[PDB]
Amino acid sequence: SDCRTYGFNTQIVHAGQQPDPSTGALSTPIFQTSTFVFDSAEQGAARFALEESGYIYTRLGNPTTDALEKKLAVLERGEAGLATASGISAITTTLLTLCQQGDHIVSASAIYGCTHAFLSHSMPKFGINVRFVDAAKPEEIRAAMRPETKVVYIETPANPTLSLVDIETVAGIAHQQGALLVVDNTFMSPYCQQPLQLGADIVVHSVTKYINGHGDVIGGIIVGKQEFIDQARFVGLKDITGGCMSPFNAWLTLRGVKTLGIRMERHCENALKIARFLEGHPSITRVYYPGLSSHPQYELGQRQMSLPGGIISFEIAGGLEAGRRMINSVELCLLAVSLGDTETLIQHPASMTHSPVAPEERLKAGITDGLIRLSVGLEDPEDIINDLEHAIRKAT
Amino acid sequence: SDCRTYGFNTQIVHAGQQPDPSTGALSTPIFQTSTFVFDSAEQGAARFALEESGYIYTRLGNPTTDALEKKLAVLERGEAGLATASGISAITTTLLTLCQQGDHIVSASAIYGCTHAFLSHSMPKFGINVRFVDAAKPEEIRAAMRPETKVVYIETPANPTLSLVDIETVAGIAHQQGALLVVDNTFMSPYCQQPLQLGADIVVHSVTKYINGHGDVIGGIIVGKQEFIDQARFVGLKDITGGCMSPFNAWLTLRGVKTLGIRMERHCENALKIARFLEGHPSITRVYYPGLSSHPQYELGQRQMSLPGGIISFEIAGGLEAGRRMINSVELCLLAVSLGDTETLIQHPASMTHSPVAPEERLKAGITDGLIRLSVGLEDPEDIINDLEHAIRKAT
Amino acid sequence: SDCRTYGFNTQIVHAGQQPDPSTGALSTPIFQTSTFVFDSAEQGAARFALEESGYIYTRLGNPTTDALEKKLAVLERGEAGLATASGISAITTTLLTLCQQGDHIVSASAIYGCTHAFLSHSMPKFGINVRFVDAAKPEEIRAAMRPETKVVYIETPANPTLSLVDIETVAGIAHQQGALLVVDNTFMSPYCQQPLQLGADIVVHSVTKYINGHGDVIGGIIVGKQEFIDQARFVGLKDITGGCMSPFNAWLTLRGVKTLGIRMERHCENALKIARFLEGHPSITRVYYPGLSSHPQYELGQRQMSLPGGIISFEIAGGLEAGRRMINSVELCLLAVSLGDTETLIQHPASMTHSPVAPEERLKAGITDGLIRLSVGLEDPEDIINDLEHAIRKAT
Amino acid sequence: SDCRTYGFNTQIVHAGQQPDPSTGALSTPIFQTSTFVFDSAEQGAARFALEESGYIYTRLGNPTTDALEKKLAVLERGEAGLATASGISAITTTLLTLCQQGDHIVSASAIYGCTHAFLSHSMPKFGINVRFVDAAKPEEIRAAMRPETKVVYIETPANPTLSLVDIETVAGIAHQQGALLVVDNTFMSPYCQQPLQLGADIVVHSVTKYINGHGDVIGGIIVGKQEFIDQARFVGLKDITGGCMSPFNAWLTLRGVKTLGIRMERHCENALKIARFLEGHPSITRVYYPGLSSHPQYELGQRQMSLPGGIISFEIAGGLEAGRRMINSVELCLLAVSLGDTETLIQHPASMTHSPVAPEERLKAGITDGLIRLSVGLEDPEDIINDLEHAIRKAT
Ligand SMILES: Cc1ncc(COP(=O)(O)O)c(CNCC(=O)O)c1O
Ligand SMILES: Cc1ncc(COP(=O)(O)O)c(CNCC(=O)O)c1O
Ligand SMILES: Cc1ncc(COP(=O)(O)O)c(CNCC(=O)O)c1O
Ligand SMILES: Cc1ncc(COP(=O)(O)O)c(CNCC(=O)O)c1O
Repeated sequence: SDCRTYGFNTQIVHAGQQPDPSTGALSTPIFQTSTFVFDSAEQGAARFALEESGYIYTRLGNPTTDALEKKLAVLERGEAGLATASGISAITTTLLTLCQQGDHIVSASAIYGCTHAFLSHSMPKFGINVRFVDAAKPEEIRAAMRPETKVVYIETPANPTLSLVDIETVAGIAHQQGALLVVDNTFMSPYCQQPLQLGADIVVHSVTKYINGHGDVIGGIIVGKQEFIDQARFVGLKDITGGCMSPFNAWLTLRGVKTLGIRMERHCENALKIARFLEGHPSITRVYYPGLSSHPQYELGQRQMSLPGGIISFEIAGGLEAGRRMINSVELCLLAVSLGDTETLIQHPASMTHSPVAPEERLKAGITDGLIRLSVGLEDPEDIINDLEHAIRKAT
Repeated sequence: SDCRTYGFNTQIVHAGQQPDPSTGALSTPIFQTSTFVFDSAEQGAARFALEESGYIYTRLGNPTTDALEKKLAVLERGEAGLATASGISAITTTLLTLCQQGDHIVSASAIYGCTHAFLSHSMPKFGINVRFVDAAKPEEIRAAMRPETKVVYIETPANPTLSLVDIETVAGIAHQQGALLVVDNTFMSPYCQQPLQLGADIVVHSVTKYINGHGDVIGGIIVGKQEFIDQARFVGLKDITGGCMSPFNAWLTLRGVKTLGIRMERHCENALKIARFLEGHPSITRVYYPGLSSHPQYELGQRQMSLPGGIISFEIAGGLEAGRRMINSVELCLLAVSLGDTETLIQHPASMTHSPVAPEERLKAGITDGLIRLSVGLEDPEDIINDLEHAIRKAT
Repeated sequence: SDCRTYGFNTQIVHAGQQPDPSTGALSTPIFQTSTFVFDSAEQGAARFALEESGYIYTRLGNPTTDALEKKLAVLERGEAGLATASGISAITTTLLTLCQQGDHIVSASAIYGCTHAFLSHSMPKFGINVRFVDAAKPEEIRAAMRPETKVVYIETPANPTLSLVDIETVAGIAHQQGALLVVDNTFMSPYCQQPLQLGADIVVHSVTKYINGHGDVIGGIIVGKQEFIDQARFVGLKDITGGCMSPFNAWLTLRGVKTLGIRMERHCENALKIARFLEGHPSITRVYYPGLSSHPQYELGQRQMSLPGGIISFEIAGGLEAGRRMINSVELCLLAVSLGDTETLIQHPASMTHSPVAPEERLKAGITDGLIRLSVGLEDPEDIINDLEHAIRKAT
Repeated sequence: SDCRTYGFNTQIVHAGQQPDPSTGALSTPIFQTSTFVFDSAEQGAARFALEESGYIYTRLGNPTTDALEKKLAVLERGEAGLATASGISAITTTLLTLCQQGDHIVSASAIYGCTHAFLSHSMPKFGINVRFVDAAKPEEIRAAMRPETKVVYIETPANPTLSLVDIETVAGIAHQQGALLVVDNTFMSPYCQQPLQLGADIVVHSVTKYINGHGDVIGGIIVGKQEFIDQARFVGLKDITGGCMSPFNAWLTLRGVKTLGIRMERHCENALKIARFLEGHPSITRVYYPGLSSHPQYELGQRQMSLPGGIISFEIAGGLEAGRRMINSVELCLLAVSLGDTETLIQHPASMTHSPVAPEERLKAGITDGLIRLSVGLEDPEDIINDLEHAIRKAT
C-alpha cells in the first residue's frame, strides 16, 4: 500500500484516503470533534511531548484534516502538508514561522492584494522588511537580496496580469544566497504546476480556489519538508496565527479535490477557446493568457505548466467606462471575486475593487482602466462566449 | 425590534438572529459559500472601499458568522464581535492587531499554556516584549507597567488553579496608565461573567469551550468597541492571522449557544455538588473551586461572577502516582483535554501533559504532582461522584 | 461498560455513544458515506445474509445513525431503535410493516393532521381499514376492536387539545384482544413519558420536535422489541418507505439530544408559568395544560408524566378574529408550525392552517375559532408573558 | 433569465440555482431548518391551502431541496422534481402514489434487488399485483398487460447484466393500453439518457449513484409532469412514505451534480478502455458493456444513450471460486456495493451478495457464478487495468 506510486489521477482520487478501519466507511468520516480521548494517562503524556502517535486536539491535528494534508503533499511531491483557515493563513503561518524581527523578504510585486498588504503594512511592524521586485526579471530578485534575506516569495502566474515567474531560475538564486523559495501555487493546482519539483522549498495554496473548486470553502494548505511543516504546525499555527481548518472544511475540500484532474482539464480547455475568441475580437485590445502564442513568456509557460490555466485577463476598448458597461451587461458570467469555482466569474478591478483607489496608484500596480479578469467555469464555452460577445458588443 | 432589551435568556436564544428574509426559514441558514455576487460593478466598488453594506467574501465577513458575532456582542455588552478559527486566533488576532515591535505587554502568569508560549517565545521575536506577573496581586500589575505598555492581559478564573483576578481593579490600573485591558472570558461564558461591564476593553473566548458547549467546534470570538473590531477584522484577520471561521463552525456554535443559560446552570449546580463532595473526602488534600467558602478570593468571586463555574481542580493524596492511578481508574469521566462539553472530562497535567516536563519547571508554574482538573458535564452528579469515589478509592 | 445502568441524565449524554475506537475522537463522527468497504468477499456475504456484523450500506444501517438509535432505545427502555427521514416515516414505516390488506387499525381521533390523512385517505387504499375513536374514553377503543384488528394507535397528550390517553389501560385492552399498542411519544420526549414502561409495544417520535430540539432537523425514530425493529428495518424501511435518515441528520439529533433533560426542565417550568398567567387572564376563556389543576385528566397526567410538557393551547375572547389579531400582534413569539424548538412558537389553526377548511369540518375535529397553540421555548418566561400580554391586550 | 435555454453543461452548473437574493451568496445556502416563519396569520393560511407561494415546513418543501429538484427537472426535460430520502423512496413514493389495491404493474425482471423485493413481497400485500417480464422483449410487456394495469416499470441498462430496454417502443405499448411508463434512469444520469424525451412519463433516480457522484449521499429524485409531482409530494411523500430529503443531502447532491458532465465523460471513457481490455483477455469468458460492438442491443444502445456508461459486468474463467479469488486480490478497486462514486468499486454477487442464496435461485435471475460487476471510477485507466490484470492473473 503506497499511493505515491500510482498515476496522477489515481492519486487525486486515492492518496491520503483509505476506508475507515473500524467500519469500512468509504467516504472519509467528518471527525467534527474538538477533543480526543486517551485510554491512559501515560499515552496522553506520550502524545503530548511528541513521543507517540497520534491525535490530541483539533487545533493541533485531526484525522479528516490529516487525509487532506497527506493528499496534497502527495500531489505536490512534498513531504508533508498543513491545512489552515484561509490561503492568507497558509502564507502568514509560513512566513511568521520562518521570520523574526530583523529578517528580510524579497517578494514579487505582482501578487494577490491581501498578500501585498500583509507584506506592505503588516510585516514591517514586526521589524520584518520586505522588498518588492518584478519577479519576471530574476536579476531584480538577485539585486535585492541581503545577508538577512530569509525568504523569496512568488506567485506564478501572477494573479492580476498572468505574467510568469521562472521557478527553477528563481529557485537557484534564492538557494545560492541561503534563502528558501516559497511559491503560491493557487492559480494552478498541482495538476498543472508542481513548484517543489522545480526546486521551490514551500508551496502554499488558497484551497478556496481550484483545489476545493466549489466556491463554498475558505481554506489554505501548506506543503514542504517535514521539519519545516512540524514547526509551521506546533508553533506557527498552534501558537501564532492559530488559523486551523474546520474538519468540515477539510472534508469538503477532500470532496472537492476528487474531481481536480477533470475540472482542471475542462477549465483549461474552456478558457483556451474563450481566450482565442477574445484575441480575435476587434473591441478587445489585449488578452493575457499563457496559452496564447503572443504571451511574452509563452515558452517558459510551456515548460513549467502542463496546462495554461482557467484564468484570463483582457482589456476592453474604451477603458473604465466600457469595462463597467460590459461587466454590467453579462448575463451568464457572475460578478464576484474569487476564482476557480464551477461557475464562470468576472471581475473589473477598475470600476470596482479599485475605483476610489486614485488612478495613479492603479497603473503603477499593473492594472488598467479596461482590465477585466475572467475565471472560467464549467459551462459550455459557446454559452460563455455568446454571453461575452453580447456584453462586449453592448459596451462598445 | 431591539434584542439588547430582553432578559438574558431571551437574548441567548434570539439576539443576532432573525428568520431568513427571503424565505422565513427559522434556523439561521448555513451560508457555506466562499464568494458573494454583486448586482452591479458600482455596488462591488461601494462595498470594497467600505462605503456600503454588506457582504463581499467569507474571509472578510459572512451572514452566518455575522449572527454569531452580533449575538456574542449582545451577551457580553460589547459593541461588536469578530469570530475566528480558534480561541488562540482570537487572542493573537487581538494582540497582533494592537501591537508593533517595541511595545510591551503585561500578562497574568496563570493563563492557558498555548497562550503562555505565544507570549513567551513568539511575541518577543517580533520585538514585542511581555512581562509576567501574578495577576492575583494587582500591585504586581502596576509595578510592571512601562511607557510602552499597550496591553494588560488576563484570564479569570485562571485556567489551572482557579485563582481569580479582580477585573474592575485591574481595569483601573491598566487605564490610568494608558493601556487596554484584554480579558479571556473562556472559563465563564458571558452568562457567568461580563468583563466589559467591569471596565475591560476587549473580551476573547475560545468558543470551543462552553459557548459552543458541544465538543465538536474549534473556534474563537473577539468582543469590543466597533473601532477596534473593524481593525481586528480588516487588518488583523484579513491580513495577519487570516484565522477566519467556517460558516458551518459559526452555525454549530449558534446552535450550541441557544442552550448556554441552561447548560451553565447545570454545569455549575453539578460542579458545586461534586466540589463539596471532594472537600469532604479524606484522600483529597486540596480542592480549588470558586464556590467553596475556603476559596481565598471567595468574596471577589461572589461579586464578579453570577455562578462559580463548571471547573474544579483538586489534589489527591500521594501525588503523581496516585493521580495517575485515579485518572486511569475513572469509568464515566473521560480522559481528554478541553473542557466545557456536555461530557465530564478529567485531566492530570502531572502524569500527563507535563510528565517529561522536568519536576522543577512544573511547581514554579502552579502545578502539583497530585493536581487533577475536572470539567464537569451534564451527567447526574451522583453518577459522577460515584465514579470519582470509586477511582479515588482505587488510587489511595 | 453498560449505559442502561446510569441515571437518566447520564444516559441522555452517554448512552449509544463511545469515543471513536481508532482515533479517540470524542464527538461521534459523521459517517457521511453511502457505502462501506468489505475486506473480503466472504465477509461481504456473511453480512449480507444477516450472518455477521456489521455495516453494509447507509439505507440499511450506519454507525452515526446506530448511536442515535441505541441512545433512544435506552431512553425509552426499548430493545432497539430505527431512525427515519421524518416522524411521518416513523409512523408509516411502522404500520406498513405491521399491516397487509384486510387488517384493521383503531386510532385516536385526536392526532396530528398528517397522521390523520395517512389513516383517513391513504391506509384504506391498500385495503387496510382504520376506525377512529375518542381515545380518552378507553371503552370506545374496546368497542371498535375486531378480529382483524392488528394495531391500536395513540398520541398522548393529543396534539391539538392536550387531552390525555391512559396508556396502561389502553395497553391492556389492545393486548387482551391480540393487538399491539403503538404510541406516538412526540409531545413528551422519553424524559417526560415512557410508554413502553406502561405496557405499549412500539413508540414513535418525530425527533424533529423536542428530541433534536433545535428546529433544523426533520427526522423520526422507532423504538420497540428487536424482532419488530429488524422487520421495520430490513423490510419496511429497506423495501417499502425507504425513509432512511441522513447521517448528518443523525449526528445533529445526537447533538440536540445531549441537552434534552435540561431543555425539557426549562420548557416545562417556563410553560407552567405561562399557563398560570393565561389562566388568570380575563380575556382568555379556556387554557389547555396538563399541569393546571383544572385539567380533566390532571391525575392521570400526574401518574404517567414526570412533567406536564412545553405545549399550551388556549382560546381567546372573540374567536377567529381576535385570535388572528393576537397572532399578528406577537413580537417575540414566532408565527410558525412545528414545536419543541428553543424559540417560542405560536400557531392559530383557525385564521390559519384551517381557514378555507369550512367551519363545520373544524369544530367536530376539536378546533375552535379562538384556539391558539403555543410551543414554549427557552426565553425568559417574563419576556414571553409580556409579549403575550401585549398582543392579547391588543386583540380584545 | 431562463436556464432551460442553455447548453447541457451550462444547465448542469446553473439550472435551479441563482445567487441568494438577500445576500448575493453564490453557493446555494443550506437551509437546514425544520420550520419556516410566516409574517401574517393570513399568509400562513394562504400557503397552507395551496393558495400562494412558498415555504411552510421541510417535509413539504425547502429552498435547498427546491433548487436540486428544479435542476434535475431541467436536465431530464421534465416539468418538476421531487427529492426523497433514498432511490428506493423515489420508486415506492411514485408507485404508492399511483396505485391502490386491485391495480396491476408490469415490471422488468432485470432490476435492482431491493426494487425486486418491494414488488415481489411487499406490493401484493397491499393488494397491488405485479407481473415480471423480460423487458428486453417488448412483446412480453404487451402480453402481460391487463385492464387494471396502471404502470409499466423499467431500468435501462438493467442493473446486473447491462441488457437494454427500448424506451420509445415500451413507451408506446404502455400508452396505447392506458398506462404510464416509469423509467429508473440511475445507471445513466440525464447526461447520458433522457427517458422523458423518449416518451416515458416518470423518471426516478437513486441520486446516490452518479448524480451526487461522491459516495456520501443516500438520496433519490422523481421527475415528471407537474400534476403527478404535486400528488407525489402532497400525498405520497407528505402522507405515505414520508421519505423527504435532508437539506444537507440536497446541498451535497447539488454540489455533486456540478461536475456531472465531466465525471460522466471520464467514467465512460475510462470504462470503454477497461471493457476493451477485458474483452481481449483470455481468462475473461464474457464481457457485458453497451459500448462493445458484440453487445446484442448495441444499435439500440447507440440511439438512446449519448455514452455507454460507467458500469461493466464480466465473467471470469472458473466461476464462483475464481471470482472470489479475483475479488480478494484487487488492490486499487474497492470491494463494496453501490456504484457511481469517484473510486472504482467491484462486486461479486456470487461469492458475496448471493452466496447462501441457493445456486438455482441465482441462475434463473441472470447471475452467474463467475459474474463480477465493476463500477469504474476516476482513476487512471492504466492503473485500474493493471490492478485488474494482476488480480485476474492471480485468480486463474
Ligand atoms: C494567489 C492567491 N493567494 C492567496 C489568496 C488568499 O486566499 P484565501 O481568500 O483563502 O485567504 C488568493 C485569493 N485571491 C482572491 C482573488 O484574487 O479574487 C490568491 O489569489
Ligand atoms: C482560557 C483559554 N483561552 C484560550 C484557549 C484556546 O482555545 P482554542 O483551543 O479554541 O484555540 C483555551 C483552551 N485551553 C484548553 C484547556 O486548557 O484544556 C483556554 O482554556
Ligand atoms: C405528534 C406528532 N407526530 C408526528 C409528527 C410528524 O413529524 P415529522 O414532521 O417529522 O414528519 C408530528 C408533527 N406535527 C407538527 C406540529 O403539529 O406542528 C407530531 O406532532
Ligand atoms: C437502478 C437502481 N435503482 C434504485 C436503487 C436504490 O437506490 P438507494 O440505495 O438510494 O435507495 C439502486 C441502488 N442499487 C445499488 C447497486 O446495485 O449496488 C439502483 O441501482
